[PDB]
Amino acid sequence: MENLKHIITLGQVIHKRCEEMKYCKKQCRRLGHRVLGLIKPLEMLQDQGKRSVPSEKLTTAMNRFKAALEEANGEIEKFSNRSNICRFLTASQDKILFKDVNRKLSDVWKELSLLLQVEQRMPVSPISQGASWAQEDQQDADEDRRAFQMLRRDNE
Repeated sequence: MENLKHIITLGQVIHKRCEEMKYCKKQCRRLGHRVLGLIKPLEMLQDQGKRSVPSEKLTTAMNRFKAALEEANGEIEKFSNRSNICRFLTASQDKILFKDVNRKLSDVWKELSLLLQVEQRMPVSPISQGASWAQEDQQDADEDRRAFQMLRRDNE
């Protein structure tokens, strides 16, 4: 459907433009990991034929997801300068670029996968669930923000 297709479009574009980040590699890979694991299932469901009957839950679910991906799109478009990333990073108390934004991706996905497997009966989770993603961003962006500032590893 329309709003769902906007999530899919945002997703593929997000992954694509995110791959310009030579700094914040693991957060670029983690954003890519999530986004691809999100869009591909719902694409294959849209492909086989997604039933035209969006409940209050399904409307809000696709709107929350779209909006979350709209945030992610705006962030990488703003992170088109890696020097700009470092400018906010050296002041950023959290060690995650997409802390807020990608937290929305985590929440709306876990809630999606729930309402899907319960009422739609559709057990879409080619990854885990989406709740454990709090630990994912924690450890991986801890390492990668540290790997931004202390990047001597990829220097001979």
